[PDB]
Amino acid sequence: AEYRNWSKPQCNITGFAPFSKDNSIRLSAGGDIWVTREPYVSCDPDKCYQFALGQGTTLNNGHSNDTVHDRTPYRTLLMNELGVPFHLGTKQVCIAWSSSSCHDGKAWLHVCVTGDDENATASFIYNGRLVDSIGSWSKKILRTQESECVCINGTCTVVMTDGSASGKADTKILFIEEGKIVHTSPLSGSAQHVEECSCYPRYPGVRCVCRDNWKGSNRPIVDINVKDYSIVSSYVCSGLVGDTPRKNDSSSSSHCLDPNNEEGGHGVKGWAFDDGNDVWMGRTISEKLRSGYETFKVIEGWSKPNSKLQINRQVIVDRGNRSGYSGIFSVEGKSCINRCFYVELIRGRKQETEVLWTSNSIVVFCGTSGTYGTGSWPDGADINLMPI
Amino acid sequence: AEYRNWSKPQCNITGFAPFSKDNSIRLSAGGDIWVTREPYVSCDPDKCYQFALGQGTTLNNGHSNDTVHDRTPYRTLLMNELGVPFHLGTKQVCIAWSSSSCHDGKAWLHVCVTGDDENATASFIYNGRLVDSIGSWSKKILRTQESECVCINGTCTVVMTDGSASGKADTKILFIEEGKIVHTSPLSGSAQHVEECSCYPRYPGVRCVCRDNWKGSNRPIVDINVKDYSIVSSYVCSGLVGDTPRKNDSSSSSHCLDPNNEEGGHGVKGWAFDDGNDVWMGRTISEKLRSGYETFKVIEGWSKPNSKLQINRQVIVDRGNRSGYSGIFSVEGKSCINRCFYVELIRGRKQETEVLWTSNSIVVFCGTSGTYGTGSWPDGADINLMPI
Amino acid sequence: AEYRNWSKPQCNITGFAPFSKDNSIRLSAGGDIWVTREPYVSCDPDKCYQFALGQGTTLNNGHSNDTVHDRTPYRTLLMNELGVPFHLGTKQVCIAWSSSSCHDGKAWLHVCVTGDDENATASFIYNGRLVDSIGSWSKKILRTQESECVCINGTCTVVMTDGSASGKADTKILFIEEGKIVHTSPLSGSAQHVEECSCYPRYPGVRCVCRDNWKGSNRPIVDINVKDYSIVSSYVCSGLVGDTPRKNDSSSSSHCLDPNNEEGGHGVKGWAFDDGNDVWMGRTISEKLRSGYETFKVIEGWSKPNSKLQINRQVIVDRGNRSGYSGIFSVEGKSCINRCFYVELIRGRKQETEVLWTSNSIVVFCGTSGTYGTGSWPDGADINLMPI
Amino acid sequence: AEYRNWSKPQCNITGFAPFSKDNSIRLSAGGDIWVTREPYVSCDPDKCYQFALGQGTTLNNGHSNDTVHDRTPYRTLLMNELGVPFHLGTKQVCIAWSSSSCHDGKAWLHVCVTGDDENATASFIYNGRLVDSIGSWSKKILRTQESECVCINGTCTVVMTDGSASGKADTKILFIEEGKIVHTSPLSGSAQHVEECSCYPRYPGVRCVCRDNWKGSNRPIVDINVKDYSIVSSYVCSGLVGDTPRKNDSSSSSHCLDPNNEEGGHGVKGWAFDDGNDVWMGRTISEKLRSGYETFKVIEGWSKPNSKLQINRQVIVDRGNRSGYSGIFSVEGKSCINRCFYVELIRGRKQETEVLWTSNSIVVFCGTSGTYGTGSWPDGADINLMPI
Ligand SMILES: *[C@@H]1O[C@H](CO)[C@@H](O[C@@H]2O[C@H](CO)[C@@H](O[C@@H]3O[C@H](CO[C@H]4O[C@H](CO)[C@@H](O)[C@H](O[C@H]5O[C@H](CO)[C@@H](O)[C@H](O)[C@@H]5O)[C@@H]4O)[C@@H](O)[C@H](O[C@H]4O[C@H](CO)[C@@H](O)[C@H](O)[C@@H]4O[C@H]4O[C@H](CO)[C@@H](O)[C@H](O)[C@@H]4O)[C@@H]3O)[C@H](O)[C@H]2NC(C)=O)[C@H](O)[C@H]1NC(C)=O
Ligand SMILES: *[C@@H]1O[C@H](CO)[C@@H](O[C@@H]2O[C@H](CO)[C@@H](O[C@@H]3O[C@H](CO[C@H]4O[C@H](CO)[C@@H](O)[C@H](O[C@H]5O[C@H](CO)[C@@H](O)[C@H](O)[C@@H]5O)[C@@H]4O)[C@@H](O)[C@H](O[C@H]4O[C@H](CO)[C@@H](O)[C@H](O)[C@@H]4O[C@H]4O[C@H](CO)[C@@H](O)[C@H](O)[C@@H]4O)[C@@H]3O)[C@H](O)[C@H]2NC(C)=O)[C@H](O)[C@H]1NC(C)=O
Ligand SMILES: *[C@@H]1O[C@H](CO)[C@@H](O[C@@H]2O[C@H](CO)[C@@H](O[C@@H]3O[C@H](CO[C@H]4O[C@H](CO)[C@@H](O)[C@H](O[C@H]5O[C@H](CO)[C@@H](O)[C@H](O)[C@@H]5O)[C@@H]4O)[C@@H](O)[C@H](O[C@H]4O[C@H](CO)[C@@H](O)[C@H](O)[C@@H]4O[C@H]4O[C@H](CO)[C@@H](O)[C@H](O)[C@@H]4O)[C@@H]3O)[C@H](O)[C@H]2NC(C)=O)[C@H](O)[C@H]1NC(C)=O
Ligand SMILES: *[C@@H]1O[C@H](CO)[C@@H](O[C@@H]2O[C@H](CO)[C@@H](O[C@@H]3O[C@H](CO[C@H]4O[C@H](CO)[C@@H](O)[C@H](O[C@H]5O[C@H](CO)[C@@H](O)[C@H](O)[C@@H]5O)[C@@H]4O)[C@@H](O)[C@H](O[C@H]4O[C@H](CO)[C@@H](O)[C@H](O)[C@@H]4O[C@H]4O[C@H](CO)[C@@H](O)[C@H](O)[C@@H]4O)[C@@H]3O)[C@H](O)[C@H]2NC(C)=O)[C@H](O)[C@H]1NC(C)=O
Ligand SMILES: *[C@@H]1O[C@H](CO)[C@@H](O[C@@H]2O[C@H](CO)[C@@H](O)[C@H](O)[C@@H]2O)[C@H](O)[C@H]1NC(C)=O
Ligand SMILES: *[C@@H]1O[C@H](CO)[C@@H](O[C@@H]2O[C@H](CO)[C@@H](O)[C@H](O)[C@@H]2O)[C@H](O)[C@H]1NC(C)=O
Ligand SMILES: *[C@@H]1O[C@H](CO)[C@@H](O[C@@H]2O[C@H](CO)[C@@H](O)[C@H](O)[C@@H]2O)[C@H](O)[C@H]1NC(C)=O
Ligand SMILES: *[C@@H]1O[C@H](CO)[C@@H](O[C@@H]2O[C@H](CO)[C@@H](O)[C@H](O)[C@@H]2O)[C@H](O)[C@H]1NC(C)=O
Ligand SMILES: [Ca+2]
Ligand SMILES: [Ca+2]
Ligand SMILES: [Ca+2]
Ligand SMILES: [Ca+2]
Repeated sequence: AEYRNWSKPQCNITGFAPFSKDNSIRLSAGGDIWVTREPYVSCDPDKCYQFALGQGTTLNNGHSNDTVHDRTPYRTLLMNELGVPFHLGTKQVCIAWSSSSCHDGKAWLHVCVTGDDENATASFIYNGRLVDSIGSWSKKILRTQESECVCINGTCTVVMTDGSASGKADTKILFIEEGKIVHTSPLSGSAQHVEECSCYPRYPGVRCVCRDNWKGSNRPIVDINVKDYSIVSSYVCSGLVGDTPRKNDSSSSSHCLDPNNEEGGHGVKGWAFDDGNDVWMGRTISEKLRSGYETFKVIEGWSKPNSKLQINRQVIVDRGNRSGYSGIFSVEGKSCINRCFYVELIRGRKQETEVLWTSNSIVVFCGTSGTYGTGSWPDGADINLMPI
Repeated sequence: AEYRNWSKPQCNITGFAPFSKDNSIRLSAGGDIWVTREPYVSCDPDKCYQFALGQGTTLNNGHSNDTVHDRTPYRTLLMNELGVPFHLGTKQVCIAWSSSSCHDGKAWLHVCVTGDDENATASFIYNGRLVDSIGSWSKKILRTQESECVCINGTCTVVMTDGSASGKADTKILFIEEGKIVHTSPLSGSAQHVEECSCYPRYPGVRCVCRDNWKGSNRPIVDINVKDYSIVSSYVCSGLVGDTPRKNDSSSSSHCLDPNNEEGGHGVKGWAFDDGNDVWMGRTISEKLRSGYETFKVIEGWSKPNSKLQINRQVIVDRGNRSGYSGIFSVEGKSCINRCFYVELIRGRKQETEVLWTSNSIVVFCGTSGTYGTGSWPDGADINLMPI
Repeated sequence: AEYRNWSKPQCNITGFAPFSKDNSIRLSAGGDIWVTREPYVSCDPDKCYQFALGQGTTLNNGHSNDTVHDRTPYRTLLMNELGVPFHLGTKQVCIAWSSSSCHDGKAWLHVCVTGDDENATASFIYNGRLVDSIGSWSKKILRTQESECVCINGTCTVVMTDGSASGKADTKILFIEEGKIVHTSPLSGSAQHVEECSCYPRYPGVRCVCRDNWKGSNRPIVDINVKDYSIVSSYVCSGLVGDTPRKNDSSSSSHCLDPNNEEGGHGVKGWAFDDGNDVWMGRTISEKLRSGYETFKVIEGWSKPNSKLQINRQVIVDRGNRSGYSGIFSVEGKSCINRCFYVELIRGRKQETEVLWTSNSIVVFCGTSGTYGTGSWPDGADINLMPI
Repeated sequence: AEYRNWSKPQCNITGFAPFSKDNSIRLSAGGDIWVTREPYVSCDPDKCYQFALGQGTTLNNGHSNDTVHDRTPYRTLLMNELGVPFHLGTKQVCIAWSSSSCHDGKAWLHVCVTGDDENATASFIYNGRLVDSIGSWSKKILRTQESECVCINGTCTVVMTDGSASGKADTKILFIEEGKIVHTSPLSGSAQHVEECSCYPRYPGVRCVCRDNWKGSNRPIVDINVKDYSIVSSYVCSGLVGDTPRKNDSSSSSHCLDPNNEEGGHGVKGWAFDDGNDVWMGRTISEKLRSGYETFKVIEGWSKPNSKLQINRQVIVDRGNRSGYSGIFSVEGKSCINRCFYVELIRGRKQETEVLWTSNSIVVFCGTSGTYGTGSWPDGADINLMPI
């Protein structure tokens, strides 16, 4: 095995094609299936895996009551091959209420954060063993991407935040070689608040599109140089903005440099990626709620401030159905690197009160250079058929 | 690993011997087992796998109600080693309400169709990654074989249809190398309607026996040249015809060129293969319903129009028990290529109303050059012991 | 990989030590576990597997009612690593109501008999594919060992019977190379009725100890030459006889040549093996019922007619608990070939009427050259805690 | 593969970071999960496995009643990858009510003790086969570590005891090469009673920290030379003592040579390891009960009699929650050998009478040279939501 360098060009993208769906909530009504949230996908050089943060319980289980909360000592990172729902044979890779994972071409890295909110521990596990750890630097919920990290030539990078979710916080970018932290760089640039970054290789470095939970409904961008550890940051130029909540399409804006101060408080994890001067992006269809999911290309939406010229829209989840977090992962083909994304389909409390639990399923799409049609691929469980 | 060429001769066939059975409906009454339909079998160079289209639910689950329908956004292609019933650890390989899979000697190809009836997407997944996609060309339920595709020297071929199920439709043959579509040829020849082809390697090309849903109770044949992409087609010569519904044995006929216009509307997926001038074929024992299953050789039934001289009959499922789709797969031996087949054993609605679900189990037989006896290997579940 | 030749000497044996137990009936009261009977063990060069004939159902399942019967079209051969109980992820290797399996050093052979009692089919599956088949030669329940076959230099041998279970029958020894039957020899010698042979490599050939269901409570021996296909047979010399039913120890006898005509009708599968002039053997502790299980060495019990001088007794299952079939398997060590055995622990009907099903668990011991103590390792389920 | 020698230095330790948690009791309320006790962890050169002694039953099962007892013929050693809870697909490696396992770099050794209390058998299984056995030498519950053994250059060592749990007993150290016992040495030195040793490689030999069940609340140390088979022993010097029960911190003492005679009767399995003149150790937070779990370093606590100067305390399980046995395992990194530990989190009877069963989950931490925060990671099941 050799280290990945991701040195091939990005594949041509005309949109996205269906790749995977796990139906886990429908299965949970007739099977012992983990309660999860914050899923993601990452692939080793041969095959893809799904990940999520368990809640230390199956769904048809009294312990699924009041699983809406994000952080408990029972959450662990689950990992199975993609399309295998999280069943009782699934491996719990580490103790985690926040995580990121990625394969460097030779082995898996996992970054797993657990413990007290004011004094958490992040463990760094590589090739099946603990190699490093850090404690919280700001004593305010050390936390990370909830999607794949990215490794180039054996140096893996991951973005972490510690501090307020509604004010200035302290974000840092770690550089990790065979599980050992070799450098830590502070965030720099124009991004004012960065959470839950969705990162991808853009040789020779790494590019991330994140969540501003404070003043922006436009998404931050963080670029990472893995050779000299420098960082720059700004916001996606597109005037069709990617966060939820957000204003309507006519009222929304971005001009690349600053948070837009438009319904900027709160947010949802999401993604975007550049294609020349254009941007491909996903977002919820609702502007207020995590309902529906659409993708499209904004023409000149990477380079031109406030462009709203979209094309190539696809509905992934219709507006009548629940969505959730979403994130990017990248897959090496014969001659190019493709971009794919997952959508978390959240079910249960607080929004659906017929049940006491909160969980999710996933759906997953990959870039295509071919053609495609239309559809909608929601979670599909009937809340009234579920165990309470 | 090397590409398969399937260049060995067909094995000698004196009939068929038992190979596998999964008992999945009996197990579903005391276990969490997927609801399926449209199963098939395909082998990599070492071992065989069973496949089927899940319904996004287990059987003992409220979501198994009204699983008679063919297309939903929750159907996914399931894949396990042959003889492992579809349990909660089974991988959902792709999103699909129509599919075909095959191994080229180096990796698996999956062709997976999902989305809206009038604007579906087919994804082409090879070696664990999405490589290509197409949209519907006729806006009328793009669909494929529901059994294994066939690859020679790294070029895999698969037959797809789009258009009416009871009128002229548009069938195309795709040629796919490492997941990338390199050519598409239209159907040509005397076959007038082609669905759900059962294809096999017949070096140097591929031969298929299919379902005419419009005017024939005789089965179409499609031959595919993988070098120059040419296509020819006609109908199985045997006057003992392979579709259901069909007329009785004295009234039925075929003369090789045209659909017989004998109870030709509707049909069932099935198979046949040539053995010199003779044909080996399966069919339901009932002429009207998907009940029982028999195989036999028709002497000169490949070459002589309307031959009805059978020999070497075997009952696979007695006339009192349900059958379903059936299809061929091929397995390389030391010196010859063998032909095998599966039978889908459908249980539940609409025919059996004691339950609300529709599902299936499988039984599987392989060609033999040896000897054998008699038996009957039906699904075996007692409908009155099942969850509703 | 190379073919096994089993050319090392037999290990020194001072008795037997515990090796495995699956607890499957206790687990069946809180888990979805197959209903089985006729288990056995066989090892590839690295690790051991347990096998059994399923009944097409789990235990907590309405289909477990009236699973006392030996032959149905739903029975399949199950195979898992040894110590993994038969759960819903277990592979059903073939359709079988009688079977034998063995690994030749390169791949697995399975011999699987199914179909009608008067016209069964045996399939021969090697390296994952069907290679050969035969039909019944006497039209009276073609059947085989229910324990491992044995392969030397790529030639595997298996003993099969067809004909009366209470009169002269037709036994044959098949010689199978990479799944293909290359020769069939009739039984020859002084054994008058041979069923369910427990065979082991005794380089340069194979030795079997079997069940006489007609006139002997002493067990037949069949010796097989794999080079020239010749066969000889007789009966274990020990006057402590191995079958059940049998007379008491003072009344029982054997003089090596003939069935003893002592409670000879009926029987149970079992085993013995030679150690110089001595014999190591197992048997039920009860003389009438399949209750308890003991092993011991009879001094000069291989060579001296009617020797009853035992030593080195061990209780494996106390007399108060149920046993069942038992059989031998052999395991290659660094410098010697060891002998091991399993015991089927049968629970349920007809003897235990609190439940409607019949099933079993297993316990497994291996020869030792070391020391050991005493114990009893019965099934352990409480019949009153079981699903009906 | 090569034999492990463990010749690298011990890693620098600043404390411990979270590594794994299985949540098995919470899962048992909605899933078929084994009833266990006496767990441990051991790693092959690539990945870690969890082990425990099953009780021959799942938890939601009538057979889980009265599983408080330590020894039955149904207990077997379970083994899965670390973080996979013990589910129905888990392999039962051997019959055992006491065990130890370890990987020599090429294959696994298991030491498995079962049978009658007064005449037990220990089986020695290596690379999947039984290689050796011994019987009890003192006829009083032959027993072993309940945590990993240690192998250097192909010689594995394991500590065993036979005799009184409250008086002088006979402890022996066995040296085992590819499963064969090559030497047995008696305990020698100042340790007066030794049970349940937690051993680790300390090149060129092995060091163990154990449980004195008779007169010490300070833990014994046993050092083993694997070249010449010599043994020495004494007690951990730290005046902060590691057993439970124990006196309070001001009253407790140790002076390295003798059991302290301070609440010395009874005990719990636990661990400690040297770091220069300092000692890292775990213990329950309660002095009387198996409640809470803490680690810390005692400065000069390896070399200076009765040192009580602690630093670097961490709570692993808060004082309000149950703990249990604990033990060490060692993991090879790129340049150093790390020390890790597990804690058994016992639930059920006798202490918790709402249920009839006794079982456990695990939590696992590894040494770090980095930084970390605070937390508490208890079992987390609600006893009132459990099956009885
Ligand atoms: C079968 O499946 C296929 C594949 O999924 C579907 O095709 C997709 O259809 C969607 C929806 O129409 C297309 O996305 C939309 O693209 C619009 C921009 O393209 C049009 O305008 C440009 C500029 O004039 C033209 O160049 C284009 O022409 C070319 O493409 C068409 C096919 O679309 C060919 O027919 C032509 O020959 C040309 O080659 C197009 O005419 C874009 O405006 C649109 O976004 C608006 O609409 C969506 C709802 O659809 C809103 O959510 C969104 O907010 C936008 O609305 C704002 O903007 C409009 C316009 O200014 C205002 O009117 C609104 O008020 C609001 O301000 C969306 O992105 C997609 O490109 C196309 N894919 C491909 C590969 O062709 C088939 O439709 C489907 N068939 C069925 C029956 O299911
Ligand atoms: C144990 O298992 C074995 C293996 O499964 C069974 O053997 C199989 O038996 C079936 C059923 O008999 C055989 O298939 C049938 O083959 C018929 C053609 O062969 C006969 O005719 C030709 C031409 O005269 C002869 O050459 C043959 O002779 C040779 O073979 C036999 C053994 O069969 C030997 O004994 C001889 O020495 C020769 O070597 C045969 O005599 C074929 O007609 C038949 O199909 C009709 O019948 C089936 C029902 O069985 C109908 O479904 C079907 O529609 C056909 O009926 C139409 O045609 C007939 C005849 O014209 C009309 O009368 C009807 O009205 C209707 O128009 C079927 O294909 C099979 O070949 C054979 N397998 C082998 C390898 O031998 C054993 O029977 C079984 N024993 C038991 C007790 O279970
Ligand atoms: C801890 O575990 C160990 C290991 O499992 C147990 O040791 C085993 O114990 C059994 C039962 O005693 C032994 O098997 C029996 O062997 C009897 C033959 O050996 C004795 O006689 C010969 C000939 O005189 C002597 O050479 C032997 O002496 C040597 O061995 C002993 C140890 O046993 C040493 O102490 C000596 O120093 C010598 O080295 C023995 O004295 C054999 O007769 C016996 O079979 C009869 O009894 C069983 C019930 O146990 C019946 O089921 C069976 O039918 C036989 O009974 C018939 O025969 C007798 C005698 O003629 C008649 O009296 C009866 O009426 C009837 O006709 C059995 O095979 C086994 O060898 C031994 N294993 C080893 C390795 O030592 C320990 O006992 C156990 N301790 C506890 C407390 O649990
Ligand atoms: C976020 O997480 C981190 C990491 O887990 C937490 O930091 C850990 O905190 C614990 C608890 O304080 C530390 O362990 C304790 O260490 C005590 C010894 O160190 C102090 O004394 C020595 C000698 O004077 C000084 O050198 C030290 O100074 C250095 O370290 C501190 C940080 O701790 C820096 O701030 C300094 O600049 C220096 O670099 C320390 O001052 C040790 O006494 C203590 O053990 C007593 O207390 C525990 C309860 O905490 C009792 O269970 C135990 O029995 C001991 O109590 C006996 O002894 C004391 C003192 O004699 C008596 O008063 C008692 O009555 C009784 O006799 C414990 O081992 C740990 O070292 C530290 N880890 C690291 C890496 O820093 C943060 O606190 C946490 N923050 C939050 C808010 O959650
Ligand atoms: C769902 O989980 C809730 C949060 O844990 C449980 O509420 C707790 O209940 C106890 C008892 O009233 C309180 O002491 C504690 O303050 C907390 O609110 C709740 O009981 C549990 N069950 C249901 C059905 O809601
Ligand atoms: C089985 O599934 C049916 C098809 O989904 C359910 O019918 C639906 O029921 C709702 C309520 O009456 C309708 O609004 C909808 O039109 C559709 O017919 C059916 O309820 C469900 N259950 C049963 C027991 O049949
Ligand atoms: C257990 O299985 C029996 C054997 O299949 C069932 O008996 C059958 O029952 C039907 C109905 O009376 C008969 O027509 C048939 O002859 C056969 O005896 C039996 O019902 C089933 N259940 C129980 C509880 O015994
Ligand atoms: C839990 O398991 C106990 C120990 O096995 C059972 O007690 C046994 O019960 C039988 C019947 O009274 C006695 O003969 C035997 O002496 C022993 O005490 C107990 O019944 C079982 N169930 C419960 C609910 O405790
Ligand atoms: Ca925001
Ligand atoms: Ca038709
Ligand atoms: Ca007999
Ligand atoms: Ca003590």
